[PDB]
Amino acid sequence: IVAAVSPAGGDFSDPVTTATLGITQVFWGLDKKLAQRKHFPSINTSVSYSKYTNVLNKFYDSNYPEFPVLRDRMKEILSNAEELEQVVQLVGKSALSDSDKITLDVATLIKEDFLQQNGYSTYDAFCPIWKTFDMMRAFISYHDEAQKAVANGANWSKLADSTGDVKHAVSSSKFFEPSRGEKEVHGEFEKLLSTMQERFAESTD
Amino acid sequence: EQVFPTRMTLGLMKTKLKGANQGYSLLKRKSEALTKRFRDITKRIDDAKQKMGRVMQTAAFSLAEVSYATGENIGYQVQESVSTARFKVRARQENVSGVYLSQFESYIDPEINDFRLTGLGRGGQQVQRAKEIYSRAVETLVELASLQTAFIILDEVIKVTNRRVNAIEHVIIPRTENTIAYINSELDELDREEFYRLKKVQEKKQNETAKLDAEMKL
Amino acid sequence: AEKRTLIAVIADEDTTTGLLLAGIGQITPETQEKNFFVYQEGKTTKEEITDKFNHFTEERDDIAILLINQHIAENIRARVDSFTNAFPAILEIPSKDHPYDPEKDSVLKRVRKLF
Repeated sequence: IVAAVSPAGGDFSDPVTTATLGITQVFWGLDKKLAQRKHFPSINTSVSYSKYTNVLNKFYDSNYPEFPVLRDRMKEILSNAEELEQVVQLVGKSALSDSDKITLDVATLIKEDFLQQNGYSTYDAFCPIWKTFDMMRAFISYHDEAQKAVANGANWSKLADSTGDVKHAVSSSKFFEPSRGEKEVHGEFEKLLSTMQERFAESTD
Repeated sequence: EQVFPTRMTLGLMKTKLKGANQGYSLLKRKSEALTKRFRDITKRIDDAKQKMGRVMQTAAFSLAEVSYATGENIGYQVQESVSTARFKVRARQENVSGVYLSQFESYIDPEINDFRLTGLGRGGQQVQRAKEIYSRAVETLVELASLQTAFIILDEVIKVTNRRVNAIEHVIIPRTENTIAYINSELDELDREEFYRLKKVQEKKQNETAKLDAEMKL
Repeated sequence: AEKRTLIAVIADEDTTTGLLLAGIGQITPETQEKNFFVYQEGKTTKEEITDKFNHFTEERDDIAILLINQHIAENIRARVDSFTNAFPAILEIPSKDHPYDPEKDSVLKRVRKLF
């Protein structure tokens, strides 16, 4: 069963929502802000939760061992980005380290590319599990490579100029419509990842 | 003491209170650090200007003395023969603490070598000899100018931040907490009349049922 | 913001000559005009000094540091302290045989207060 509670004005003050939360296992809250900005999937990634993550690892490891750790890393990235945003407004983005800007831009890229999707374009109607896995790998690998590169000493401002190409590549990766090979797409993603590594290595010079 | 939105808006106002507290503390500490760094800039610019006041005089007076020593002051030639500047100015970028500073740097410009003033013989060597000592105060002067600009920028920044903190503390928090109290009072008021109404209906029901079953004993 | 590329001076004859032989004040070939002026104590009118200041500040923005002797700057004290924009640098220096002048420096004057 997939119930659908209706907002009663206040976010959660209504008792029906409290009672449902008391029993329901998976909850997908609503975000006012994203709706105001036409970010159609308005799931708030701060309150929603699901308790079947614990058990689903048994299926995950049989086919895709990397979902748990990668998902946790993405959630940590998003939480860090939002908490930083909490304070950045009161002052301004002037006294920020390279890693801070990296995290902020990565979070923005994920939120505007990974999360967003319109249920009307053919390439975006249904996203298979494997495609989501590969596109997630792309983003997290990009982020960790950038973090490693800056950690060893470099100015991310200069590096970003070179990276713009691969950044656009990963941002456009979603447009790979499924239902073409179901495996050739995986090869394309692997080639993109290898080329990203190569481009960072050469540009890192 | 505000526009009064009474529609279960407590969470929003509490969030505003927390944000106000956080911003207040952060700006307080930022102002502390900026003032601490302002003090040292003041001291160092004072000392640099004071010592330059006499370093320049000794340099220029020695240059004039050597100019007279040859017996032929070269003021006219250096007044008409000079073509291009020996020093160029470049803007220096730096963030002393949080605030980004558009400081100035002593960008020497050796693109033009020492001016071709030597050639008079006795004074040809002495003019360039005293040029170096006369070319020494330029670096101190540009350092002093950079310190002056940094001083002005720091002063205005700290003034702005301090007044903003004072305004926040003395205006925002009272305004929001009074509204908090008002909202709490209204939400406490509603339940009172709701309870009265429920009590009315309950007493009506119990009284009528007791009356109806009273006769049933017979 | 590197439009101000030169340095102007309003100083006595010997100081200006030493400055020129070192060479910072450039006779601008582009304008055929010198941003450095040799001050004649008692001959150059305060109006001319104010005019050259106005040039170097508003019109000839090619000057970064507007140097002037403390004694000479005293004659334009009102002009000196009227202009309080930090983007163009203004430094005051002692004149020929004139010792260090603390009150003649507007920046130092402001420093002493609010301290």
